[PDB]
Amino acid sequence: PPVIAPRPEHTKSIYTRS
Amino acid sequence: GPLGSVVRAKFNFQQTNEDELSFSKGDVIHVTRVEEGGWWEGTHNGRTGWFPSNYVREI
Repeated sequence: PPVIAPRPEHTKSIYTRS
Repeated sequence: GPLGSVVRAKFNFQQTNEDELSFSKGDVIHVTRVEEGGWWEGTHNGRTGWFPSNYVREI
């Protein structure tokens, strides 16, 4: 599959939990 | 533009974060947020989340 860019900070929120 | 667009997952994507939208190839996704950088946010069926913008294709 295509390369998944790391989540940019500008797309994150406190809900960006891993 | 991609915002508000309906796209189809070209590849399966398994969320790596709780705010990500897992989907399978063929899944129809409604793009609800576009940000440069490789990720869009959208919904598929009853789920919402960010997903790799290069994992979908315009329908």
